[PDB]
Amino acid sequence: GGSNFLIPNGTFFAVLIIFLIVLGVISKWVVPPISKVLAEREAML
Amino acid sequence: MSIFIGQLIGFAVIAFIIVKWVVPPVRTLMRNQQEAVRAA
Amino acid sequence: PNAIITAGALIGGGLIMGGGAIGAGIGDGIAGNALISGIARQPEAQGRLFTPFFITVGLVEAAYFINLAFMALFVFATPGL
Amino acid sequence: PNAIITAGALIGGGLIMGGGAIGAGIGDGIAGNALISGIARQPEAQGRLFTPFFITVGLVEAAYFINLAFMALFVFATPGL
Amino acid sequence: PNAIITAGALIGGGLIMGGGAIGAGIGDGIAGNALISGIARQPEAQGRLFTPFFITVGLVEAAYFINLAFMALFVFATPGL
Amino acid sequence: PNAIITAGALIGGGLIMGGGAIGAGIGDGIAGNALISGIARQPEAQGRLFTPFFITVGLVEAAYFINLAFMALFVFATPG
Amino acid sequence: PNAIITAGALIGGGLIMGGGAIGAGIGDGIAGNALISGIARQPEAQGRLFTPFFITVGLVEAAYFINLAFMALFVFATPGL
Amino acid sequence: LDPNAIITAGALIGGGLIMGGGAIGAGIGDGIAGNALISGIARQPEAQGRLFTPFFITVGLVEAAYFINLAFMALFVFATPGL
Amino acid sequence: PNAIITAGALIGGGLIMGGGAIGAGIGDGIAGNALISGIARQPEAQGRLFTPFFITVGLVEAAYFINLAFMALFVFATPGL
Amino acid sequence: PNAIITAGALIGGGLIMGGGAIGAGIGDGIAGNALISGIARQPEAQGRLFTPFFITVGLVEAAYFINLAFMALFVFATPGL
Amino acid sequence: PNAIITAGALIGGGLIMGGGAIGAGIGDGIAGNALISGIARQPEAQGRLFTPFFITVGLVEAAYFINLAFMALFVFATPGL
Amino acid sequence: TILATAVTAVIVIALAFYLRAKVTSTGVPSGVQLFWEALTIQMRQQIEGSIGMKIAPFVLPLSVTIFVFILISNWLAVLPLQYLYKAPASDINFVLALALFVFVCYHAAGIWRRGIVGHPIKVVKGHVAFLAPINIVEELAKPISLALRLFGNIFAGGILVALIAMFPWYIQWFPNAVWKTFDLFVGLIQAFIFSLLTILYFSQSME
Repeated sequence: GGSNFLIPNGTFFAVLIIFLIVLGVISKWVVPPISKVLAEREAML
Repeated sequence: MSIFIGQLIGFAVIAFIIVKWVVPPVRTLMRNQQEAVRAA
Repeated sequence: PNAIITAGALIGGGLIMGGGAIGAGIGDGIAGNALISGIARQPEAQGRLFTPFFITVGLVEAAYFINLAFMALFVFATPGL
Repeated sequence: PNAIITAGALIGGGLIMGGGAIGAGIGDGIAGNALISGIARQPEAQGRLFTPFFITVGLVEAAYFINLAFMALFVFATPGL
Repeated sequence: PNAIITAGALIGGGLIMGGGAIGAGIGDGIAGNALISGIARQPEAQGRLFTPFFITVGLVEAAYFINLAFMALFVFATPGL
Repeated sequence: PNAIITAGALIGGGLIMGGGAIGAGIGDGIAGNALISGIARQPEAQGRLFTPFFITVGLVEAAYFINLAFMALFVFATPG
Repeated sequence: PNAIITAGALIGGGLIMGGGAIGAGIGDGIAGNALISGIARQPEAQGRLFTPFFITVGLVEAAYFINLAFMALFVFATPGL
Repeated sequence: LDPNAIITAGALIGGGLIMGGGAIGAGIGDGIAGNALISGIARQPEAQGRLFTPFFITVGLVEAAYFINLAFMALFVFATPGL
Repeated sequence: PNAIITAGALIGGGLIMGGGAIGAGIGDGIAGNALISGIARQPEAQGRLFTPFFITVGLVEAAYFINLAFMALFVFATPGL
Repeated sequence: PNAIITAGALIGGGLIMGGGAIGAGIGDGIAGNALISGIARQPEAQGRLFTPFFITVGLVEAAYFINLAFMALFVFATPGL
Repeated sequence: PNAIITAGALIGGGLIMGGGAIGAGIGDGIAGNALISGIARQPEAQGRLFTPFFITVGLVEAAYFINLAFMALFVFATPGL
Repeated sequence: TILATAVTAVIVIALAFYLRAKVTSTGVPSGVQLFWEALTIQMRQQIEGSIGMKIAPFVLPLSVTIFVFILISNWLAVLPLQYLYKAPASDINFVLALALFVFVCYHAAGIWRRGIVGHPIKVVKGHVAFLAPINIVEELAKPISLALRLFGNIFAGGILVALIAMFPWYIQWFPNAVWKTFDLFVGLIQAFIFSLLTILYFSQSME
């Protein structure tokens, strides 16, 4: 019993990779369209 | 499994709580922002 | 031999959680005192004040739960056995 | 061997409840100090102020009852024995 | 064996009551400071101020008496024996 | 053996009274702070004001003397 | 065997004296804080405010000397033994 | 008794003391700084951007003390200095 | 035997002096805070405020010195034995 | 034998660092509150305000470093083994 | 035998200097808070308030250094050996 | 231990595809764009206030992703999978993957900004000369302050939820519900504070 849960395992690189791809995907698809939309919405105001 | 049924009833009570209290205000805020958008 | 180490681990976890609770209670109370005084002074400041309050709470509750997790480490996975 | 572990566990639980009581009492007192100051400042403000007071007291009491649960764990269901 | 366990038990119950007394004294004194300051600020305010002072006192005394009851549980009726 | 219990009892009674004295001293001091200030800014309020002070000080002294009695229980009539 | 009890008595006496000293120091300091603050903004108040300050100082000093007496009880006139 | 046993017990108790004092100081300091920040944002609504700087400086100092204590705690528990 | 009593005595003396120092420092600081703030509110009041400050400092330092003397009694002149 | 000295040394050093941590954190927070309040009520003051704050923080951190250094001495050198 | 004495001595030294560190830190911070506020209220503070601030910091640091010296006395010249 | 994170990844990816196809400036905001946009506006405003957009433009997407990737992973654990899911932040690996990446990014920014030789000196000296000894330690305490915060806050919950399991169901339903209700709000708070602290570290690194 007990596994000394503080010490990192191999899963670290995998979680980092699946965070990095999410970051790239977001930076492309979420942010440009929304910033364009927010700018145009401010012009509407 | 007793644990599963107990935590399931817990999830049901929290779902009811969110449905009544949390849902109407957030939807009201979203509706307010939609109407504000239209305002022009 | 494992016994004395286990007793020491339990006592250490108790000290950890006690200090954490002291700090969490006092800090949460003080932050709440600031919020309540502000809401008593500026009634319409409630909304804008809630955010810094939750930031302070996210600092103090973290100061607490870090010790709580280290307590879990001491008690459930005691080193040195 | 088990007896030493039990004694250590009781000492740990005592430390936990002591620290938790300190924190909870002091935090609730400070929040009450804010509430009384406000309810003296604005007699109309009691309905407004009861809300952040319950919020702060909920945080403090949550820390206290968390310590209480872990104390019961240490005493009656010792993590090791 | 009973001897060591009961010794640890007395130490634990004492830690419980000590932390409880610290918290109660400080929190209730702070509430009284708020009450006294408010009643000096407004010489006709006593009637209403007594109520939330009793509320905060209720919270702090509830914490204190919870700790006291758990002390009684530690000392007279120790587990593990 | 009983000596072990006795030593634990003395330690516990000391912890009890120490915590009680910390709480009671600090609370009585804070109450005196509020009293001195109110008596400073309300020069004549003293007559109405002493009553809340005795009341809050009494609510603190109650915790103190309760801790003291339970300390006497631990020490003089220790279980065991 | 008596030796163990006497050592525990010295430890408990130290605990009680330490707590009493903490409380007395901090309480007398906060009373002095109120006194200095009062005499600053109302320079002639000294002969009025001397009264409640000594009442508070006596209230605290009573607890200090009471704790000293009970430590003398544990140490010199040890219970049990 | 084995010597490692006594030494490890003392080490765990010491680490508990260290982490407890650290947590007390960190919680109380963070709380007082947050009280200052909240009251300042209550009396000066637009000040948020000026106030966030000194708040985070004081919080950085406090957390650095806390995590120094934590590092020495980790040393105590995982290395047992002087074993 | 003598070893046990001496160890308990040293621990008790440390408890005494530590609590005394805590109270002394916190009280001296609380007093100096009022001193500095009062001297900031009405500049010319240096010695006039100094007097109450010396009185408060005397109370707190008297508590500290009494605790010091008791610590000396514990260590150098161990009771019992 | 040496093991008992080592354990006592670890416990002492830990008490040392815990007290130092409490003091450093609380003093730094208390200074930070004054700094934040001054920056809230006097925006242009920051330049002259930062020096006294660093001075107070420096006094506190000096006490903390002395405490840490003596803890290191205790734990790594065992003065008396 | 001497080992137990040394262990008690080291634990006592840790207690004393830890309490002293708590007091020094908290007191220095509480003083600096009044200093900072006063300097926020008036530039004359940076000139004047330094005499009171040095006085208070002196009353605190004297206690810190004296407790440090008594710690050295316990640990390096342990009476009882 | 990984699948729990991969699920949140595929969720946020599908959400971004939904926004991409839906978003329009001609029509209504009723769709999901109110969430992505409600986050983007707050982050834009915070960074513009602190560091200004044009000095540090790239930190907005980073902040919004380190917010949602944490929020979804904390909230999804409320579902009654108690039995298979577990909050991924309960493992040190996930917390480090976020915190050390934030660390290396903002320090690389300090380097790009002030240079490889000057930026270390600026980090060591700090706001005060005698603080510099503690400044060189704060420089490393900052990221641990980001990591251990999440780790503890979510692991206390992952522990308490398994502790409550030792009660029977009828007794169990109350505490489990109360705790998960608490954990929704507390996880949201601890994600927001992580993103805010990231923004602030960048603010004091670019300067």
